[PDB]
Amino acid sequence: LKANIEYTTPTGHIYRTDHKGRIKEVYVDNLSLKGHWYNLEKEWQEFLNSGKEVKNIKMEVKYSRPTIFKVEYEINGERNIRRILNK
Amino acid sequence: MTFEEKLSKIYNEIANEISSMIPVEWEKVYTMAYIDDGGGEVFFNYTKPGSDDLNYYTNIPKEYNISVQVFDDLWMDLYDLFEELRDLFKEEDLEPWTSCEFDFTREGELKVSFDYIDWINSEFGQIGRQNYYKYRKFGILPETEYEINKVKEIEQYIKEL
Repeated sequence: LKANIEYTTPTGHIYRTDHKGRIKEVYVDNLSLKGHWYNLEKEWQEFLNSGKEVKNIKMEVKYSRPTIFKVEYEINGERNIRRILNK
Repeated sequence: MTFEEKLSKIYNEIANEISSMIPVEWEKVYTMAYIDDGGGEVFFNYTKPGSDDLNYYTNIPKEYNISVQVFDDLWMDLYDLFEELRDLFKEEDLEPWTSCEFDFTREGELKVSFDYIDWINSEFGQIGRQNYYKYRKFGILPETEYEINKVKEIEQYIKEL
C-alpha cells in the first residue's frame, strides 16, 4: 500500500504497486498444485449489424440477496459465459 | 494470517480449480477475469506440453468427455474464488481490482496482473475486451473489420485514461 514500491514477502512472493499504491503485479514461483445487460445487448446488436450470428443464447438463474444470471452464447463457434447480478 | 498469506491461499485455490477443469495434462494456463459488483466474466486458455497451441476453456466439453453442466458448475465455483480474491482487497480497505490476469505453469510459476479500469462504464462488450486482451497478450488479430476496429477503439480509450 505504498506508492511505486516493490516488496517481497517472507515466502518469496514479489509485489509491485502503482502511483496510488495499488497492487498491480504479483510474482510467485511457489504454487502448490446503464449496466451489464445493456453492455451485453449493445455488443450483440453490433455483431448482428456486422452480419454475425449470436447463437445458442441460454441462461441459468439462481432466483431472489440478488438474483444471479449465468448467461451463455456462441458467436464465432465459440461459447462465452457471463455472470450478471440483479439487485 | 497476513494479507499476503490470505492472497496465497486463494491463488492456490484458484490454480487448482482451473486445473481440475482441464481433463488432460496442461503446461501453462492464461486466465483473465473482469469482475465488478454487478457481475463479470472469467475465461482462460491452456497449453499442452509439446505444443504452443492455445486451447480455449469452453472448448473442453466440446472436445472431451466432460459434461457442460459439470464444467459450468465448476466455472461457477471458479468465479466465486475470484470474487473472493476481490473481496480480500475490500477487506484490506484497498480499491478492488476490475481485472485480473492469472498466468501459471505446471511447474508452479504464477504471475498476476491487476487493473482498475472502469470497464462497465466504458460500454465495451465482452468479446471486445477479449479481443483487445488477446492482441496484447498474444499476437492475435481479430479477423472481421468490426472486431478489429473495436480493439482499436479500446486501445485509444485506455491510453487516454
